[PDB]
Amino acid sequence: NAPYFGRPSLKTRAKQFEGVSSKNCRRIEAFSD
Amino acid sequence: NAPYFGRPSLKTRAKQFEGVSSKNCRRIEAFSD
Amino acid sequence: NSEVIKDLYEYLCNVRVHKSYEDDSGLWFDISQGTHSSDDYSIMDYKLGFVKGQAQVTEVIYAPVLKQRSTEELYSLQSKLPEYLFETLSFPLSSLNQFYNKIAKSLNK
Amino acid sequence: NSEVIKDLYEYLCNVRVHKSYEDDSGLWFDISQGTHSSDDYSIMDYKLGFVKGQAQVTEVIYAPVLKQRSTEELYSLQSKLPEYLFETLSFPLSSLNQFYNKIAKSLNK
Repeated sequence: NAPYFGRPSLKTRAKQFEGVSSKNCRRIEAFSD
Repeated sequence: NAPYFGRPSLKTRAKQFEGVSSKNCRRIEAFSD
Repeated sequence: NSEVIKDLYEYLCNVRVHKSYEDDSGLWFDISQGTHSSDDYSIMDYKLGFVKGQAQVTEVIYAPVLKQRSTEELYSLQSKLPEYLFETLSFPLSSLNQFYNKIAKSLNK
Repeated sequence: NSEVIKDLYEYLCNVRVHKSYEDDSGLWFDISQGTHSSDDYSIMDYKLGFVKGQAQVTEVIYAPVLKQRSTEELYSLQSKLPEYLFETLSFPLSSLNQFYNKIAKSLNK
């Protein structure tokens, strides 16, 4: 039951990072509200 | 040096809770942006 | 690792959860929100409780922790925050993020 | 205790820091932000890096993690978020909370 009817959580987003490495940036000084 | 010239942090706010117990509420349904 | 991460939540979200415990009424957290001219800081300390209310639905309790704050700090708080944040409140779990954002935006004024 | 607390940061602040590590460029975090009609959710996954830039001042890198998202998810993201959040960015550490709040408000549209 719980895998299917449970409340979704951001914990399961860990999978999104699989295979991505952190090894050219647009520079922004501040972000408005 | 570090106690005096270091960047303040919210970690030192733990002291604010000393002596307060969680043992009559105004009910609000939502908060605007 | 857990402490580097709590430090990041402090700098990203301007909040620190100091501790959590479960007592006779429910699940509780001791929290501070706000930001630290070096004299300019705006911080609220509060307890946040998760309690079973009617029909076992979890309700949120907010209890501000104001006893150790100075009159100068309270005046500043009161000038930034809505008046309801100076008393104990109850609100639905579905409004929790709205609550956080209300304190956050207010403290960041 | 640390996991009950991370769960609370998720429900209070709509963000989860999954892990942190230090590599050859600096201090990194894998992060997801947003909220979960059961089909209506708005979530961004990103890496956030803290790197020594010029003069050893810590700069923040944002690198969105978009490879596994579907075209439907991206369209929805693009309709809610500013265009700059779809590329790697650099910004000052002092703007970190403003950055979080920009993504948060956008995801909550």
